[PDB]
Amino acid sequence: MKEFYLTVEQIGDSIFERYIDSNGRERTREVEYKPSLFAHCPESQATKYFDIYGKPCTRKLFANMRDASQWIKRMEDIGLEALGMDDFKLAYLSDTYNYEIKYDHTKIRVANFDIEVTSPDGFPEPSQAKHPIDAITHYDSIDDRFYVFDLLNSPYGNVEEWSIEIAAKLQEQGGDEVPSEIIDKIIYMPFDNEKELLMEYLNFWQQKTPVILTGWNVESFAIPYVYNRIKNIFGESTAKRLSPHRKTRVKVIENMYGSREIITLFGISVLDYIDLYKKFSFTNQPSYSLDYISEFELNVGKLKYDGPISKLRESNHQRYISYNIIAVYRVLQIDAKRQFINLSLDMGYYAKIQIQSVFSPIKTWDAIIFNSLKEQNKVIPQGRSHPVQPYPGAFVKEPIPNRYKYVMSFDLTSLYPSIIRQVNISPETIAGTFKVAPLHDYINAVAERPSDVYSCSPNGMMYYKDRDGVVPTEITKVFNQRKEHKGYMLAAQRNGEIIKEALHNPNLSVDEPLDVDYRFDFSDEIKEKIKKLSAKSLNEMLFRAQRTEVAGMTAQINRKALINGLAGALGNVWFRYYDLRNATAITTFGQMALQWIERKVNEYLNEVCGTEGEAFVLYGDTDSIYVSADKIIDKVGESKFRDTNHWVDFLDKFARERMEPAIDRGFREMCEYMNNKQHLMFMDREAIAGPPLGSKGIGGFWTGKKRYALNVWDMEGTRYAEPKLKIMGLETQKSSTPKAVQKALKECIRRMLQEGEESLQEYFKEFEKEFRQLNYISIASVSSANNIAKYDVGGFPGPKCPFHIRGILTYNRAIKGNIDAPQVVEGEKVYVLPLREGNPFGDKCIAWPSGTEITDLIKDDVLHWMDYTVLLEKTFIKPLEGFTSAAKLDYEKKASLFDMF
DNA sequence: TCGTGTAAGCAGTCCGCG
DNA sequence: GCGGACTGCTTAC
Ligand SMILES: Nc1ccn([C@H]2C[C@H](O)[C@@H](COP(=O)(O)OP(=O)(O)OP(=O)(O)O)O2)c(=O)n1
Ligand SMILES: [Ca+2]
Ligand SMILES: [Ca+2]
Ligand SMILES: [Ca+2]
Ligand SMILES: [Ca+2]
Ligand SMILES: [Ca+2]
Ligand SMILES: [Ca+2]
Repeated sequence: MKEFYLTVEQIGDSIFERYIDSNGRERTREVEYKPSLFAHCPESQATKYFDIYGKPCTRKLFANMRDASQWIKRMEDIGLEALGMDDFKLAYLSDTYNYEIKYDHTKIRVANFDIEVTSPDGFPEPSQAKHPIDAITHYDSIDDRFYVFDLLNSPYGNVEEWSIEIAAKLQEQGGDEVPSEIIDKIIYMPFDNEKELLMEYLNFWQQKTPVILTGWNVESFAIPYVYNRIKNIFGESTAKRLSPHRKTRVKVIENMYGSREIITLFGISVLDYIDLYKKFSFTNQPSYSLDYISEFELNVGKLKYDGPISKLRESNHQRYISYNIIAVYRVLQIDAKRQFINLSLDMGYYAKIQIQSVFSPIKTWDAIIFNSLKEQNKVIPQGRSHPVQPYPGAFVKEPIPNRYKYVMSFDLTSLYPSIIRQVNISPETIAGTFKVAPLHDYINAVAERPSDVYSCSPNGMMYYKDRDGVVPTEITKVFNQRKEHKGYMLAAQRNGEIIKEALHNPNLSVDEPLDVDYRFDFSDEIKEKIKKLSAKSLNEMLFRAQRTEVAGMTAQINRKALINGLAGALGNVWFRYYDLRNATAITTFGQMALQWIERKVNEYLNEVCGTEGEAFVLYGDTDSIYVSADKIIDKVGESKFRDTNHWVDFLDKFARERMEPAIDRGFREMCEYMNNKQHLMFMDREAIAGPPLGSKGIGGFWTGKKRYALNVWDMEGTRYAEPKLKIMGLETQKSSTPKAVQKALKECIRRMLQEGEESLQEYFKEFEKEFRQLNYISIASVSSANNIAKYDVGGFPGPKCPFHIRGILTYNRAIKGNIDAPQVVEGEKVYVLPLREGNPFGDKCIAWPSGTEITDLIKDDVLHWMDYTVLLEKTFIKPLEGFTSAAKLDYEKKASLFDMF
């Protein structure tokens, strides 16, 4: 097999590399890598190296990496560009793996771990590590085993061995319900003392050294705690055994309001799963506790125990250990679903970066572009300092707030990357500038043609057309990968709807789910077999189809994120190819494209309808248009349709056969006008929306920019078994909105769109009447909490104190003195509840850590003093009044003349 | 919230608005 | 009360 790296580090003048050799064995080597860098040279000097602008360069080979680094400094001192890859380990990887890396995940040691630390005096700070580590569960992907290290003797209590037999039993048998499928995979090791536990853990770590290290909050808690605890007990040298090269450093992570420390373990790639989740999941969660996320992702119940976690070991060590094991497994289960580790390996090896660098689109693209240019013996420019400057982005049309009955939407495929490719936008393809007219003049095609030679953006920039720039070439490669995976995702989605339809008529039989590839549209044969399957088999197939869809979603949306990240990186001062001319060339072209096609679509539909100046495009944002289809439906007449699916079919055909060709004609003209390299503005139908045929539903409504709701029957070729609400921006979509209020607002919207005014009024009256019964957590608001200290004046709110911060200050006074009480953590999320006038907390609201029950110290009083009236008005009535006033309907029945009977 | 970008919505504070 | 200037937070793209 072809070799591939696992990890790479620079340590002084050495590259330390862990890799899989040609025989599939893990090896480590130290290489005295001599880096090369470049300087511009005279044109008369014969060379094969050229910078991206075609200027000749001389290669400078250094005796060692420190010499190269010193030379860069002196070049700055002199005032001359020092060209080439200054991150020498990226250059090392490029030299050592000069081919497309094919990796074998089965050879990569992925470790998932979690620790427990009993602490009587509050949160055990990892930088202090003053409390014993009393449990470690460490899962190893190569062994496929859970290694459990259990401390039986501690200053906080001596306990008996954990019982695998009790662990396996149902919670209803007094067990812990450790999943049967991992029972045989547990290797349990009890310890008489913590020193023995940690010494054995390090020996184990040396034998089975993680390449990828993950878990939940491992970078911020588990790793620093273990490192510092071992340091405290044994000294620095022993703690450094966590690194295969015995090198670690404290890294200070800075943000806007403070800093925290992590431990860099040289020769390990730490991919904390909470951070993978935040980057790759495209969710914004009210809480990021593992309990909360596992419930959300896997629909598993809360890991239930009595009393505080600080007393759990002494009271129920059995459960303590089982829950530690289950915590490790839950991360594996989330990864089995989301496949973020797989994604990270894919992206990291593709770019030829340290795997942990996948968190950085700038580092990722720097490597991709460097490797690409190096293939042509081209030399990358030096990174420069730039002041942060604001620049313009997308256009968003102001919609007229209203109900909109029939709506068809259209959207440009991968807009910003498509613009980059169409226009040929790259650092080295800049050809010059032209004199810009106001954007309106290009939109309406009255401005002079920018260039008869070069490819243009309406920001004034011109680009070469003779050859593709490196940015277009590389972005195209990732776009093509993205497209493949999006294909699999949509197939799995369509396949899911086939199964949902079949579930209306399940067969009374005993059978098995079909062995199929859900990434491909079901054949006629498969569809026929599905129609004969039992509910049990169908439901298993639906689960599998949905899991396939999720895997496709992970693969495609994050490749989309990477390519859109390149467009954004052009506007980040730390990117090697930072250039606001290029960043604005993209965004300004986007503004033109949207408004150009709005005009073309309006012109086309006015022609087909025989009207003048009527606005068919009701809304657009960045690269999408929403088209009112009322007049198209009305031209055949609602009475002529057999059912909802009939008019959906009709609009689908109208969009594909009439509107899309008109749109493509419109964009081809725009391409010619801007003299672009290649026509890549591909705008296809997205949504078909409307009320159910014969209903009083309103179909859709807009309240403002980025705030709308649609009842969708077909989305990108997926014909739903049941209509799906597409709600954007409204409170149903916001993590700050209480959970039960999201639910209620969604049902209000469903009724508005599908059933009409009377249905909405019936539901509102009931919710208003019953909502006080809802669990307090379900009706609490949520907010991130920054700058708590700034607004804290002797425990009380200072000037301009935000509402949620005031709630935290109230909480802090109420728990003052109690060392065990859960503390609000700066930068994390809180639940927030309003308090009634005259409450014992002395203020109008209280806040506590999100994803948790409020401490029993104050729970009863919070419940007693909760202001239900304010809660309802603020979170429910106010947003609903917004929806209904926009939609021109009433959530309460108005008086009429009939009331007199 | 260490980690690519801008546009733009709503909650809430402070305080004007005769 | 509502609305502007401002901060804070959270979406859509
Ligand atoms: N997180 C995001 C989302 C969007 N955009 C920009 C780049 C996109 O190209 C454009 C339009 O956003 P879309 O959500 O419609 O995404 P794309 O057009 O890129 O992809 P798709 O093919 O799925 O429509 O907005 C961005 O910079 N960052
Ligand atoms: Ca725990
Ligand atoms: Ca798009
Ligand atoms: Ca599309
Ligand atoms: Ca059937
Ligand atoms: Ca879009
Ligand atoms: Ca206001």
